[PDB]
Amino acid sequence: DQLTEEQIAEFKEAFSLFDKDGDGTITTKELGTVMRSLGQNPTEAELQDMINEVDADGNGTIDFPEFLTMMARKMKDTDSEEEIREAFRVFDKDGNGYISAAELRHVMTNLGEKLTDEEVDEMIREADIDGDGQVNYEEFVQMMT
Amino acid sequence: FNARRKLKGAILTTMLATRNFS
Ligand SMILES: [Ca+2]
Ligand SMILES: [Ca+2]
Ligand SMILES: [Ca+2]
Ligand SMILES: [Ca+2]
Ligand SMILES: [Zn+2]
Ligand SMILES: [Zn+2]
Ligand SMILES: [Zn+2]
Ligand SMILES: [Zn+2]
Ligand SMILES: [Zn+2]
Repeated sequence: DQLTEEQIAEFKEAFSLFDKDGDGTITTKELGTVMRSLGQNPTEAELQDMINEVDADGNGTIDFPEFLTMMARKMKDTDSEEEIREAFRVFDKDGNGYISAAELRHVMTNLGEKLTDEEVDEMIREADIDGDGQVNYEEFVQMMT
Repeated sequence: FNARRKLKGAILTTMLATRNFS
């Protein structure tokens, strides 16, 4: 409906995952790193277009205001149910339809986040509604809706 | 430690990466 305060915080965490040197901006290099580590393989050419399309001022990098404007649009995405499924498949590395703690540790490590085994088990607990000890599709959708 | 913010931020980052930063 509106951009609530916690959502802004979530968006801030997303931003910081891109903004690897923590200098307030996302470069093509930083964007390239992240996408590579999430198994995407774009080209320098494609990356440059990706920056440009949401660089609505035109200085070659992305700051949080610009990021937020995009994230705001993405909040009313028609292709949203499908975008979430796609992200699920990135996390669910064995395609068995549940995200284990090991799987979550792998992605988080790939994003360059250094977590303790308790910090990981805490994130799983956050989403694990049925108490089985891992996040299934429905729980993932629930959390992100 | 905000486990939910950390997780949802990471999954949002994954959603961005799979749709060419959009
Ligand atoms: Ca940066
Ligand atoms: Ca800019
Ligand atoms: Ca799995
Ligand atoms: Ca579960
Ligand atoms: Zn594009
Ligand atoms: Zn979309
Ligand atoms: Zn489909
Ligand atoms: Zn453990
Ligand atoms: Zn704790």
